Amino acid sequence: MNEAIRTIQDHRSIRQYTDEAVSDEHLDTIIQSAQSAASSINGQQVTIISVQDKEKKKKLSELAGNQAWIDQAPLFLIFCADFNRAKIAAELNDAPLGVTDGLESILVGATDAGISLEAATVAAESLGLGTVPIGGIRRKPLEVIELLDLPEYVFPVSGLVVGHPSDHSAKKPRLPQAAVHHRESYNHDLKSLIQDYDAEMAEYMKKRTNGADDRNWSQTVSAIYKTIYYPEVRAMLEKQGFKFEK
Amino acid sequence: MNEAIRTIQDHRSIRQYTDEAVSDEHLDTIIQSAQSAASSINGQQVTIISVQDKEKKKKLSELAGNQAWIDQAPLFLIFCADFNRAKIAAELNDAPLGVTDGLESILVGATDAGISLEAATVAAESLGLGTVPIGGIRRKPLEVIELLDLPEYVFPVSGLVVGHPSDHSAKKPRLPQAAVHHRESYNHDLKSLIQDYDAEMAEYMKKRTNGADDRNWSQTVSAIYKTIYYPEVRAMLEKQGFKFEK
Ligand SMILES: Cc1cc2nc3c(=O)[nH]c(=O)nc-3n(C[C@H](O)[C@H](O)[C@H](O)COP(=O)(O)O)c2cc1C
Ligand SMILES: Cc1cc2nc3c(=O)[nH]c(=O)nc-3n(C[C@H](O)[C@H](O)[C@H](O)COP(=O)(O)O)c2cc1C
Repeated sequence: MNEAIRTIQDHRSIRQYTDEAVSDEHLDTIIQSAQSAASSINGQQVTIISVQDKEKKKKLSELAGNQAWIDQAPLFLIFCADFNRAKIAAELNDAPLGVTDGLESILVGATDAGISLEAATVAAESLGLGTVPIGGIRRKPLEVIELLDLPEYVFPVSGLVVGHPSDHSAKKPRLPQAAVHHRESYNHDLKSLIQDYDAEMAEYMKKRTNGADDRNWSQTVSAIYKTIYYPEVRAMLEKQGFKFEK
Repeated sequence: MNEAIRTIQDHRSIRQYTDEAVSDEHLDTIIQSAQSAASSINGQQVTIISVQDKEKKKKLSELAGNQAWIDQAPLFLIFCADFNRAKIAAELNDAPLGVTDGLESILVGATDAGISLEAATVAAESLGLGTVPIGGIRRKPLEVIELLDLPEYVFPVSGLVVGHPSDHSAKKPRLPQAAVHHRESYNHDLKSLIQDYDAEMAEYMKKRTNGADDRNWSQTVSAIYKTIYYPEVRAMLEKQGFKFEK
């Protein structure tokens, strides 16, 4: 398998970091690789905010749910869906901005930010660094907008903790190929596959905690998806000037 | 510096393919790399449908807006935001599925699908193959759901055209670093950067068409984003059991 494939295949997210600062040469490579990725209609609907200042990064850590790894790492990247450039583009050509009144602008912005994050991940991890995305930036997103001074048509999607690792960690097992990859049409027989994966996941958790926790995949997923954990999501989009087509 | 960064740095979407079929060994590597990528709460909210049958793949091409490259390439991947596994997980633990009644489930599903599309992009491109994501899967989404037999809590995000290229094409220039990468806080002075970017994009389009087309970046973006081009987006999510918190 190629160095590119071995960077993706050997993926492990880390929460343990060193005092070692991320150099500007490393950051520029992470931003250039993220920009190099594909974007819907070459509109490049992703804005990246680099937070290195401890005080600001501490506020971001608390607003994401007091995650120790955010304040631990020297650099915290923030992937925002950006339609402000599309607004400047429309103003330059005396045209209105219609897309932001539909749910498509939300789907375009979120999908593009996921593409940019993964490119930033594969670039950073190939350099020897450790990454962990922070989807928790949508916990208190109105406070995130105020902090990062986000204008109209810009919304925070996910964060990304970039730093030098202190621990190698362990690869979390993934769902069986047959459960994720469906040939030609959708495969509805997935219950047995989820049951077999839960058995493998309970054994993984057991070996990870030294027989302290028996948490399977279905257990830990259903506990958080039991409710609407992030209520301020619609309030965040409606504040930035995004509307929907009922 | 390394093979992973090199694969991303020289990226280009391929729209001209050969009759050469994508092997099972290549497909399995692309799928395994996509699964190897990070997912919000390890929920793995991405489902991948492999379309290799010419007749089905032709229907998907015509629904995406007569995109020739879809019927030309031997494989047409389709990344779907999946909460049906989360529904099976909740049923196995006698728990309700609350997340789907909020906009967070839409943001999680779209961001995670973008990640999995990017992990497949770097894997396929490093193997020598050519790719082109299809955002056109959202043109007639209700027909896509019928075709792929997409159940409740499952929605099409973006397709991916994988095949053996017949031409190298060219790298599309990206926005100036200062316009996409903002240090500490958001930079509101982007108009001048877009204007300079339009001059460099008009020159790019002149050299690629041999002085036939003068299309700049802002003009291309203004025209499409002038309106809500995909109206069946909210009509797709709601049909698939997704609600919004008002
Ligand atoms: C969009 C997104 C959001 C995430 N948010 C968080 C988060 O708030 N906190 C955290 O510690 N990990 C977060 N993660 C990391 C996941 O928990 C992790 O990727 C998953 O458990 C898979 O494990 P692995 O990446 O270590 O192989 C997130 C991942 C993604 C892709
Ligand atoms: C989510 C997404 C959707 C896209 N949808 C389409 C599409 O419907 N048709 C198409 O030909 N290209 C589509 N593309 C490809 C873009 O036009 C292309 O990535 C962009 O012009 C940047 O150029 P490059 O990837 O060749 O460097 C899409 C890309 C992404 C990331």
